[PDB]
This record gives sequence, C-alpha cells and structure tokens, in this order.
Amino acid sequence: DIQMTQSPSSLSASVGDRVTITCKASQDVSIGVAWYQQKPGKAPKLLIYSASYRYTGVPSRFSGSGSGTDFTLTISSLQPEDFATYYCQQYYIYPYTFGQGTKVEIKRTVAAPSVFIFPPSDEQLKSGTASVVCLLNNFYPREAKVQWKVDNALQSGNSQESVTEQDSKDSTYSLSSTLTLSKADYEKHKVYACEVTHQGLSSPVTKSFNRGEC
Amino acid sequence: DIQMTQSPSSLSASVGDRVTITCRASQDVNTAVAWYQQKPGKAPKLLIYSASFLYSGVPSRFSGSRSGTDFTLTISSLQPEDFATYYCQQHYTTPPTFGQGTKVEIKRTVAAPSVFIFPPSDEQLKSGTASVVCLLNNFYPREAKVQWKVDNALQSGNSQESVTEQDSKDSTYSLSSTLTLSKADYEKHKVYACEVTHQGLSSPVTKSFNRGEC
Amino acid sequence: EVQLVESGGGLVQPGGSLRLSCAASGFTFTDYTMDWVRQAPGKGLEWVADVNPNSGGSIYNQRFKGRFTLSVDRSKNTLYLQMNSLRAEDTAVYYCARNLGPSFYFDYWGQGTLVTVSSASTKGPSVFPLAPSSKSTSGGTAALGCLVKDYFPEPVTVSWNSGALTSGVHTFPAVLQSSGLYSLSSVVTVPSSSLGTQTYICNVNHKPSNTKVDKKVEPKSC
Amino acid sequence: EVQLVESGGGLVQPGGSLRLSCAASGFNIKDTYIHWVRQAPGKGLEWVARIYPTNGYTRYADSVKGRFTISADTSKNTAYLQMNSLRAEDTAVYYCSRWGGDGFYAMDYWGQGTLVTVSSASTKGPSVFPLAPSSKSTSGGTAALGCLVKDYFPEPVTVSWNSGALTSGVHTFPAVLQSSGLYSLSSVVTVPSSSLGTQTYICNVNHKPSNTKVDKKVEP
Amino acid sequence: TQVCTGTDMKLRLPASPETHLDMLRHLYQGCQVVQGNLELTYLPTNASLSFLQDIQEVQGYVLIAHNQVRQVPLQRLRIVRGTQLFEDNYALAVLDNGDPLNNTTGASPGGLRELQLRSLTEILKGGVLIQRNPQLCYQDTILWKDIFHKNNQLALTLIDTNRSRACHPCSPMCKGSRCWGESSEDCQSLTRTVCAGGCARCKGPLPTDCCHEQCAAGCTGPKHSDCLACLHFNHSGICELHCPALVTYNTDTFESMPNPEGRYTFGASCVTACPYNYLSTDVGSCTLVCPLHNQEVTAEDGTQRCEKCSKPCARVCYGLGMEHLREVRAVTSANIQEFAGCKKIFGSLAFLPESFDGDPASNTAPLQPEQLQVFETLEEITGYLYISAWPDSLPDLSVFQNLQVIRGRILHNGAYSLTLQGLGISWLGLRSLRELGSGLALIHHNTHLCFVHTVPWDQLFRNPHQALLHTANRPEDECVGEGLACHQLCARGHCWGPGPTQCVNCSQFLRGQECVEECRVLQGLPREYVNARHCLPCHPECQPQNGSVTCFGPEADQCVACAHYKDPPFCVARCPSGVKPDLSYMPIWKFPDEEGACQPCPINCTHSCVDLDDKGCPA
Ligand SMILES: *[C@@H]1O[C@H](CO)[C@@H](O[C@@H]2O[C@H](CO)[C@@H](O[C@@H]3O[C@H](CO)[C@@H](O)[C@H](O[C@H]4O[C@H](CO)[C@@H](O)[C@H](O)[C@@H]4O)[C@@H]3O)[C@H](O)[C@H]2NC(C)=O)[C@H](O)[C@H]1NC(C)=O
Ligand SMILES: *[C@@H]1O[C@H](CO)[C@@H](O)[C@H](O)[C@H]1NC(C)=O
Ligand SMILES: *[C@@H]1O[C@H](CO)[C@@H](O)[C@H](O)[C@H]1NC(C)=O
Ligand SMILES: *[C@@H]1O[C@H](CO)[C@@H](O)[C@H](O)[C@H]1NC(C)=O
Ligand SMILES: *[C@@H]1O[C@H](CO)[C@@H](O)[C@H](O)[C@H]1NC(C)=O
Ligand SMILES: *[C@@H]1O[C@H](CO)[C@@H](O)[C@H](O)[C@H]1NC(C)=O
Repeated sequence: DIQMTQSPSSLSASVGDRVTITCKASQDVSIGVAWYQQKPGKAPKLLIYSASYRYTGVPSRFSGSGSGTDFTLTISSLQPEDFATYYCQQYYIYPYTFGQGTKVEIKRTVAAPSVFIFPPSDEQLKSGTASVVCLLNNFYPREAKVQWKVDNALQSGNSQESVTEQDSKDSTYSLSSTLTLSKADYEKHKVYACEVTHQGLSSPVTKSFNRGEC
Repeated sequence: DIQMTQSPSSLSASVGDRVTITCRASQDVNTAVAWYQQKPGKAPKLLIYSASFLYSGVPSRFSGSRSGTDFTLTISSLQPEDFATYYCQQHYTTPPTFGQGTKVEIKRTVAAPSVFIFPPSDEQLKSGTASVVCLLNNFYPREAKVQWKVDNALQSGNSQESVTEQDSKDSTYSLSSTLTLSKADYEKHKVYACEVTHQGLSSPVTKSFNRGEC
Repeated sequence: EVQLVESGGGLVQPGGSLRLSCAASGFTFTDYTMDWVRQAPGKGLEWVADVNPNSGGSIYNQRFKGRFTLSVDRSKNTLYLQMNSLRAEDTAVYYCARNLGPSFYFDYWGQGTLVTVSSASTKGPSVFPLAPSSKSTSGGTAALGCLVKDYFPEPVTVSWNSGALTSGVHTFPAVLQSSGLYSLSSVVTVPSSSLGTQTYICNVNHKPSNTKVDKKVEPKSC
Repeated sequence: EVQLVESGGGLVQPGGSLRLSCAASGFNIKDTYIHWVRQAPGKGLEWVARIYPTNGYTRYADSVKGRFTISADTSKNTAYLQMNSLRAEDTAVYYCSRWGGDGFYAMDYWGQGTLVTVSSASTKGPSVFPLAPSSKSTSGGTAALGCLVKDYFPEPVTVSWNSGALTSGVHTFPAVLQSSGLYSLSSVVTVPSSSLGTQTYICNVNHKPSNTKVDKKVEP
Repeated sequence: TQVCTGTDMKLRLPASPETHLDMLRHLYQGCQVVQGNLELTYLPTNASLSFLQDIQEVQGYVLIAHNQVRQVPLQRLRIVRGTQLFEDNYALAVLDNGDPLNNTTGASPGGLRELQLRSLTEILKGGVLIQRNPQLCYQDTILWKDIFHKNNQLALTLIDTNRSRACHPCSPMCKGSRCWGESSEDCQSLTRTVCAGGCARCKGPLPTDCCHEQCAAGCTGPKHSDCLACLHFNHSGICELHCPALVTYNTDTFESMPNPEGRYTFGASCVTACPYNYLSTDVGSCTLVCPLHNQEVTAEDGTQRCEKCSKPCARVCYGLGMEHLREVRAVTSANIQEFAGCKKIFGSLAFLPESFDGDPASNTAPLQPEQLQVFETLEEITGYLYISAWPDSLPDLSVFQNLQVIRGRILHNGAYSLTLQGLGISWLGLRSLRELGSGLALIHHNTHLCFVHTVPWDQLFRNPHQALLHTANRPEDECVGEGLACHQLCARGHCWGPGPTQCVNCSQFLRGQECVEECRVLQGLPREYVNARHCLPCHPECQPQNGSVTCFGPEADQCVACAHYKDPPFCVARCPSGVKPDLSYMPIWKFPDEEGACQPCPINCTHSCVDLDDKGCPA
C-alpha cells in the first residue's frame, strides 16, 4: 500500500468553479495513475489514465495533470451532473491501491436545522428498547457536532445517527440520531438531552424532554 | 584521398616565443584549410578559418601565412595557458581530413626522477597481479633511453611505460617501471626493484623499501 | 455495446462459500481480461482479482492469497468466482470490470452485487411511530413519521398512503445496529393545522420478508 | 549560444546498435550541416559522416561506409546518430558539430562527446591495498600516497581525494595491455612531503563493468 | 495449411454465378479447419465437388442451400461448433434444395438424398433446420440429442419432412434404424445415449469405453492424447483447458518473467506464433483488430503485435465498418472528408453506384471525381476494396497509384478483397500494388478492360490457394487488335496500364515513376547520376564534360570539379552575399580567384574588400 492522500474529503461549490483536488502519494509512482467517478448507487466511470490523458467521452471541463506524487484533478467548471465521489488510484505498484473518495456538494446558503427531540411510545413500553430520536432537518453545511446528555453529563457509546444522501432540489441536510437504551435505563434518570451545535445557526440549542414531562 | 602531414607532432618551447608549424598538404588542394585546438577533455576549437584568418573572440597573438603546401600557424608568444594538442585540416573536398595531431609543450631543463613506492598488501599478494608502482616526478623530457635495473633478471617485456600531462613545475611527468609474476610474495619478496634511466640524469633516483614494513 | 451482467449476490453465513457469474457481451472476449474489484458500504474501493481468458490464471491479492479461485467459461464468455470462509469482512458490493489497458486499470464496470455474510436470518420490522407530542410539535408545519426497527434483510419500500404526498417526505438511509439488525426511520413534514383532521399512513413493505406495514401517527399526550 | 549534447554511448557488445543524439540551441539545422568525428583516445582525429537534414543526404568514411546511418529530426531540431554493427576498432571518442554558415565551413562549436568504448566487456576492476605509513626510512625526503587503477577494461575511474575536493594532478601511467585487454594507468598522485597524513587517501572506484570499490586506501 | 477461412454470403445470389463454383474449388481445397462458415449455395448437378472430403471441422456453422446435386462430399466432417449461428438460432441448415417446382422432365435433378455427414458426432451450440427439400430420405430416424452436446442443449429443431418420393430404408446391417444412409457404411454411431452415468462420451457400453473429459469428438483409447477432436483446444495433440502460460510470476511480487513454454490462442488451436495476416497479443491471442489503447506496431519481423501506447495512440483513420461507420455501406460526400491525408486506413472502401449519384432524399451529393484526389497518401488497407462504379472521365484507377499492400482482414461477402466490376475502363494503373494478404480478386463484366492477364499474380499472395477471377470482359485477341500490351522494358512483360510508367518491375532505370532506356550520363542536358537504377540530378552543376560530368551526389561536390566558381567543396555561378546571420557574420564579399575560389576579405570593415575596391560594409 501507498498512502493515497486526497484533500479534502468533502467540499461544496457553485456552477463554473475551477476546483482542484489532489491525491499525493506517499511513494513515487509518477506514471501509472488512474482516476474514477462513481455515482451514488451506481457503477464507477473512468476519468483519466496516467494522470494526463482524458478518456474518450470524458468532457472538456476535466483536466488530468500533475506528476511526481502531486496528481492534479481539476473540474474547470462544475455542472450538476458532476456531484459525485471521485477517486485517485495508482497502477504502478502491486497490489493495486485505490484512493478513499472525495464527495462534492453544492455551496449555497446555510440554514436552520429543524431541531426536535422525540419521546418514546407505549408499544415500546412493552418492547423495552428505549429509543429516543434527536431529529434534525433542512439545514446546511455538512457537519454538526451533536451528542446526547444525562441530567448534566453526556451519553455516549450506544447511540446512532442517520445522515441523508443530499437533495438536488435544495441540498438540505436531515438527520435522526437514535439513542437506544433499555427500559431500566429509561427508568434510571429524568433529563435526557441532545447536544445540538451547528454553524448554520448561532447558539448551542438543546431540546429535550424528561421522565415526568414524558 | 588527402594526406595532411604535421611535422613534428610534438615540440617544446618557452613562454614568449615564436611558433612555427609545418602543416603539409598532399595534392592540388588550393586554399580551404582550417586550424584547430583542443585541450585534453575539450572540443576541437578553431584557430584559423580561411587558412589566414584568426577566429574572433581569440587574442591576436596568432599569425597566419601561405606558402605552397606548407602553411604555417604562428603565435608570437607562447603562454602556459596556450598549451594543447594542435590541429590543421582541410575542407577543400569531402572528406574533411585531419592532420596527425601536433603538440606544443613548455620546455624546462633535462632533469631527474623522484622518490615513491606503492606495493599493495597481502590480499594482493597471492596470485598474478603485481603493482610494482614506481611513481616519478620532475624529469624531462619524455624521450628516454631504455635499460633495466630490476632484481638481477633480464627484462624484455615488463615495460609498462609512462608519461603524464605536463604540469610545468619543472615539466613534471611520471614514468612507470613495474614487474609481474606469481603474486604469492608476502613471505618470499614482498617488495620489488625499480630504476628508471633517461637522457641527462645527473641524479639516478628510484624507490622501493625493504621487508617487514607491512 | 459493452455491457455486463452479474449474478450470484445472496446471503451466506460466516464460513460458507458461493459462486458468481459475470456475463459479457458486445466485444472480443479474448482480448480483455475481466477482473474483480470491491467496495465496502460507506467506505472505499478495493481491488480483488485479475484473470485472463487464456490461462485461467487467478492473479489476485496476497492479502487474500489462496482464498478465492477464478474459473472462466469463454465458450459462454462467462467467468465464475468462488468464495471461502470469512467473518463479515468481505460483505461488500462486488464489481466485474475489464482491464482496459493490459496492465491493471479499468473502464467499464458492472452493476455488481453484495453478498451478505450473516448467521442471522430474516426478521419483520418492529413497528413504532415517530409521533411528537401534543406540545412538542412545530408552530404551523409539523413533522412526524414511523420508526422502522429491526428488520432483515435489505431493502424496504416505504411510502405514505401508497406514496400520496412527497411534500417534505424524509425516508432515511438505513443503519445496521450493534446487535446486527438493519433499522431506519422515515418521517414527513406536514402542516400542523392539517394534523387536526388529516393523518397519513406509512406503507412499508419488504418483499423478501413479503410483509407490509400500515400505520398512522397520533400525538398522544402523557 | 549554439550548444549541443552527445549522450548515450559507452561499452556495448561488438556488433551493437544504438541511436545517439545531438540537440540544437538557438539555431536550426534547416541551414546547417552536422558531423561526427571519432578519435581514438590520445590519438588522431577522424571525420565520420555528414547530413543536410532538409534532404538527408549522407557522406561517409570508407571505414564506416554503408554500416552507420546518420539521422536527424529537424521537427525536434535534434540530430541523431543511429550506429550499426559495431566493430573491433570502434573504441573512440565521438563529437557532434556544425557547419553553420554557407562560407563558414568549419566546426568550432561542439557539444561534449560521450565515449563509445564498445568491446567484449571484460568484468574486472582495480585492487587498492594498504601499507604501514610512517616517515622514518625516507630514501631522500619524499614518501608516497595515492591509488593506482589496474585490472580494468574499459576505463571508468572514480579515484577520490575526499570526494573529489582535491583535483590536483591525477597522474597518468598510460593504460597498458594486460591479459584480457585489461588496463593500467596511474591515479597515484606525485606528492610532496606536505600532504602526508593531512588528508585520508580514501578511493572507491565505481568501475562500471564491475563497480570495484575496494573500500580501502594505499597508505604509505 | 489445414486451416482456412469461411465465407459470409447468407442466401445472397453470387456475383458471377457462372464462375461461382470454381471460387469454392480454389478455396476449400485440402483444408480441415474452417474459420468462418461452410456456405454451399446454388450448386448444379454438374459440379464435381470431391475436394470437400478433407474437411474435419468448422468453427462456425454450415449452410447448404438452393443446390441441384444428388449427394454432397461432406463425410469426414467431425464436429461443428457454432461460434456464429444462423439467424441466432441454427447451426446446420439444408434448405430449398432440388428445384422448387419450376417448368422443368429430369430423372435425378438433384437434392441431397441422405445425410452422409458420416463423421459428424457432436454439435456444441445452435439449432438444426431442415425445410423445403423434396428429395431427402433417412433424416427422421436420427437421434439429434446425442449429436447435441449434453451440457449444451438449446434444442430447437425444425425438420420439415414433407417429401415427394419413396424412401426404401437403410441397410439392415445397422443395429437399428440409426443410419446416415442406405449403405452399410452409413450407420449412426453413438456417444451419449448408449453412454450412461457420469460418462458423457463412450465408445461402447463398458465404463472402460468412456472417453476422456476434454474430448469432444470421441476417443480411440481412454487417454486424453488418444481422442478424435477435443473440446476446448488442441495443443500438439494434448487437449488442455488452456494454452500454456506466457509469463511466470513471483507468486509473491507477481514479477513478470517471460515463460517460453507458453502458446498463443487461435480458434481451436494453441499455436506458438500467429499466422500471416494475424496479430500477436499481450494476452496471447491471434485476432483481427487490436484492443483498445493498443497500437498495431510495425514489428521486427513483420509478424505484427498490438502493444500499449504510453501516450494516446494516434487518430488512425477509420474506414468502412470500424468504430464510426459500422453500418454505412457506401462512401458519401460527407464521410469522404475524414480521409484527408490518411495513409493506413483501418476499415474497408466501397464504391457503390449510389456512391456517385447521391440521394437528395438522404441528402448527399453526387460525388465529384476531383474529390478523389484525397486517396493519394494511402499506403496500406486493412479492409477490403469494393468497386462497382467509376466516373467515365477516368479510364483508370489512378487514384490508387501509391497503394502498396492490401491485407484484407475483413473480407467482402466474408471472402473477397479486391472487387472490380461493371466499369468499362481499359486498365487499372495500380503501380505500387504488390501484395494481397488474403481473399480473392474478382474481375468481371467490364468492356475495354485489357492488361489483367499481364499482371504477374504470383507475387501477390501468401497461400497456395488464392487465385484470380477473370471472366466476362475484353477478349485477349482484341487486346492485340489494339496492338498494345506491356512495354519493351517491362520485366517479363508485366505492366498495369499502357506505357512507360506502368511496368511492375523495370529492366533499366527509374526516372521518377518512369522506367526509361538510359539516363543522362553522357548524352543530354539535365545530366543525372545512377543510384542503383535511380536517376537524379545534381544541384545543377555536373557541367557536362565532353565525356564526363562534375558533381556526383546531389550534394554538389563529387563527379569532378566546379563550373564557374568554388566555395569549397561547393560551387556557384555567382559568389553570393547573404544578410541572414544566425551568427553575426555574413558571407563577407568573397573575391574570386582566377581559378574560382570565392575568397573572403582581410579587414573587418571600413578599409577594403567589397569586391570592386569600393565601399559597402556598413558602419
Ligand atoms: C490436434 O492437433 C494435432 C497436432 O497439433 C493434429 O494431429 C494431426 O492428425 C492428423 C490426422 O491423424 C495427421 O495427419 C496425418 O498425416 C500423415 C502424414 O502425412 C498422413 O499419412 C495421414 O494420412 C491419413 O489421412 C490422409 C488424408 O489425406 C489419407 O490420404 C491417408 O490415407 C490417411 O488416412 C494423416 O494425414 C497429422 O500429421 C497430425 N499432426 C499435425 C501436426 O497436423 C490435429 O490437428 C489434431 N488431432 C486430433 C486427433 O484432434
Ligand atoms: C450435366 O450433366 C448431365 C448428366 O448428368 C448432362 O446431361 C448435362 O448436359 C450436364 N450439363 C451441361 C451444362 O452440360
Ligand atoms: C407439409 O405439406 C402440407 C401440404 O402442403 C403443408 O401443411 C405443409 O407444407 C407441411 N405440413 C406439415 C405438418 O409438415
Ligand atoms: C526486378 O528484376 C531484377 C532483375 O535483375 C531484380 O534484381 C530485382 O530484385 C527486381 N525487383 C523487383 C521489385 O522485383
Ligand atoms: C564540348 O564540345 C562542344 C563542341 O564539340 C563545345 O561547344 C563545348 O564547349 C565542349 N564542352 C563542354 C560541353 O563542356
Ligand atoms: C567584423 O565584421 C562583421 C561583419 O562584417 C561585424 O558583424 C563585426 O561586428 C565586425 N567586428 C567588429 C569588432 O565590429
């Protein structure tokens, strides 16, 4: 293996942007280079062989460049068809090593998450899986430092989120994080909270319910 | 085709002296003659174009002439840096020939050798490669008489002769006088014999040490 | 033109083995060397193997040395790919592709498939509603849905009143929980004043389980 | 400046085949005649061949008549030399040159030359071995320090005086005929009694047929 | 060669059906393995066809249609495979044979009457079709599923058994009703039905009679080196699953080491190298077209190889049928733009009638003959050459003067490579043409066309099979009522057209493209030297001595001397003085000698030597 170093792992842009993402290798493989685009839930497609040559059918806006280990991939002008994870790859060294992927979103205006907590149910009161949902919706940008809490301290280890593949209409984020606990774990405390912080708004807002507040 | 005599091919003189070179043609070649200079490790660079014209970018200590088939390159003043192998050629017909390669030295006094020895160690004392290295200095000229003073044996075919590039401290050269037999000699005779004889030695000089000195 | 057909993706327990089939068409079969490449879900690509239709030489990973074997049928232009024992490290979508250059790189790509490595058998979804309370609803445009817990295998068909209204619908990508089970959540944003009369019914069917789920949402107070 | 590059030559098997090169600088060979002149090392010069690249018409010496073929790429503006059927006495120093000027039928501008010492490729290099250094028994007033190059065919030389920081007078014991065509000329420098023990005598010969770096100095 | 190429002309009537028979007789003579399709069409009862007996196997399929013979000589045919199929559905079709109720009182007008495919044992793919053949017996009693492959049973079979005559049965020397035909030589053998269990091929009821698993056509002894024709391959009598490996690996680094034991692939055969008009491959195949990013390079011996371009491979011009024109029959006014300066066209060239009077509906121009001047760099054609129409302004095919070789990989009707018909012109003018890699040459139905019999066709083929097809053209006795033939100087009278520019091999000299008697050495004003029967001027200075000449090579310094002046080694009629430096010195004002030496100036400037004792050097 040679460390395929794509920077970034994700970004966002507008229509018609010369954006360069490079995959510097940790060992000189300067000729045998591959480049790929894979759509979500689709096959990949070849982009550039040997880091210099556009393939038949690859449109004009692409540009394979860069030798040494610094290997230049550059869409000169972004199109809505180009929102896809891309890949660097060598073929100079056995065994043959892909990159790690770089997602492309659109840049637009940041937004307010629809921040909502979720109390449990009565068929859950016969089930036992104390699944509390921290629900967020319709915001921007990508990352949101969100975590759970217990009464003044955190809650970690056993909670799971659910990101969305992004819209093309307005490209707004939605997420449900579900802390799943036991029934005795619900019957242990009162205040279970959600540590919602995001750049699309300003103040660190916490929305929660309680045991008696239910 | 064409013969281009250079008589002689080597000569010695002093700094600040007239030069007389005999470049002899062979046929009805009329004019198209060029002179050349190259120092050891260099390119053959023009002295006289058009058989009478010194080439530009070069100082005018030179001289050109024309007489029959013996056309003469002349420098008014020999210099120590003005020192090479010297050449004359034609371009009257294809092929562009050459002269034999004549040479100008810096003369000194007929002198004596110096005091040096290099035998190897015991790893090169087992089987047939004897470096009886008799390094010399200061003697003059190259032209020598040939006799041998090597270990009371007849020497007809041991001759690995030598002369060097002239460093002109006293026209320094270094002649070589060696011997080669079964090399397993660390216990019999780890040293050997040398003496170099020349024209006007008023100082017979050689060197080889004696046994027991590693 | 150059297209591929892949088959063989199913379910196994950790330990067994399985065949594959990559059908090829529309090109000279003996002038390109079909290979295999995988990708882990939510993770990167990975090269698997390499073989000519000339020797049958399974040229593949040292990391997977001796574990998978290639058998071609160039009479039917179709190669098989065998399996071996592992413990869910290779639960990956498997891509058939042709070595476009005759070194190691690719242009075409099959539709591919994943093989599930699990000793856990199927399960219907544990039905739960994603009902916010009567107080903790939005001021005018609410949001609610159904929780799709603990089903197996993938994938499901979630809709609302047979897919009536997609205005603010949110069916999320599923996750596999720590007890190994797939689950997801699916909600929809409706106006809050419409909730006084209108109530939507989540239609969630899973055809390998062959069981549908119909459920509507009530903001029950405590 | 007209500047040329001669690269690629060296020891090949007798009978080898190779395209050499000669690259222009600040001119064009559209109006220039190109040449090659071999020279046996330390011997006389000898014209070989010539081209006019607009029409590629060739002349030759009779010793290389019909065997070699001159070639050039004026679109690359980079003249070449395809060599063919290398012989016994092809061991010579090549150089590329010009006839820039319709009156100027002279070759004063050159490149650098790459030595083409094609022969049977004897695989052996030198043997450099120490002594006991002192200053007691000087027969006169001068002792010795150096590294001589023996047992080698052809001549690559890497005899160092602290990585080539003292290039003062590598002497010459001009290369003699050993058994398999192996050679012996000096690199033992004539020294005064001043450089004894001031600098070490470390010499490591990167003898391209063998890389015979005897990591060892002669130390008298 | 035991291996040859089939044809592709499914149910089309032939081009020249009078001569169409003897096309086959040159083609399928002594060949055992067919790379194509055995297509036997429109054959009358007079056809002595016994040359078909040496045929063992067809890789493609076998079609027999519309003939008038009683029996066919196809009896050593062991097995068919069916790489291709007929109508994607059939591998052996015998259709429409005999006579379909015309106005013709004949006793045996034809129709294949028995199977008599005596050596046929297995069939891999496809279906079997028998329709519309009144003169057949013995076909119904045949168990096809044995002849079908066991592991390949796409068992569509339509055998129309409407007969028109009485069929007395076969010999009762057969074990049952299983018979090729009426002789006792003609019984249907068995390799699956009497076989049983895990045995797929057996030569008798014993398990010892069960054949080796790699053996398609049955076995003699029970080893793999004993069989009749093998399933996947045939490497030197050993029926391997694969051709041996062409590279040896580290098994750890997989480092590439060239195994010399390996072979290449070619159809049913593992062979060391590829045959003549084929391509060696990095994977080790012998194909027609290089794969992608792979250049058919000029190999060292001529046995070509596809190899990887480091850079992009160049835009090599696609002809008909390849990658841009895979359906277009003719050449239009539109596609003809692509051939600008092309010299090795990948693809064919077809000259239809509609090539020249273009459709205004499918709105193309009727072609201009002036546009045909684009084909004049053309060296080599991989495709074939169909010519059916030609301008009446041109008596020739002089557009193709420069064309050396036609490999003819893709063949016309699956068979043909040079197609000339329906023109009326008198000669061709193919002065560079020297080699046809495969295929046949057909020339027919042309009015004035002489000179073809003069063409020395022996130098133009690479098998002992491919002959010329002259018929239906200008008579030879009328070609000497012309009084014209090959010229005096043609070597053994071998010429393309009429006159001095037309000989195949000249006898004396080459003045451009004109073999001449002598060249101006000692006779004329533009004197020309000799370069191994090539006559070229000097830079115009072999000032013709009465008996001699003055600069041999066109570099103007060699025969003897100068003419007016000397700039040594060269000569001028006036000593020039240029301005364009490239180094700051001009040719400074060279004064002539008495004996012509234009000699330059002593002083730099301002003082002397402006050739007239005057001024003229600036500053
Ligand atoms: C598999 O490949 C092998 C080699 O790669 C090859 O075997 C060939 O088999 C044929 C048939 O046995 C051989 O041909 C024979 O040659 C001898 C020598 O000339 C002839 O005497 C034989 O004559 C018989 O057939 C004649 C046909 O004209 C009759 O006139 C005659 O009376 C005999 O009946 C026969 O022609 C051939 O030598 C070998 N080897 C090669 C290199 O071709 C064949 O391609 C495949 N064999 C199998 C069993 O699949
Ligand atoms: C074909 O053969 C038959 C006899 O079988 C003969 O009568 C007939 O004339 C032949 N055909 C021609 C065209 O001669
Ligand atoms: C055979 O002939 C009959 C009568 O013409 C017609 O049905 C058809 O051609 C054939 N039918 C069958 C069943 O083969
Ligand atoms: C032409 O004939 C001559 C006869 O001397 C022969 O030497 C030459 O090779 C022939 N050339 C060609 C192209 O056939
Ligand atoms: C050759 O002779 C003719 C007359 O016989 C004369 O005019 C001419 O000058 C001569 N020389 C040549 C052609 O060089
Ligand atoms: C000598 O003459 C040349 C051309 O006539 C000119 O370019 C050059 O400058 C002159 N030399 C000097 C020193 O000016």
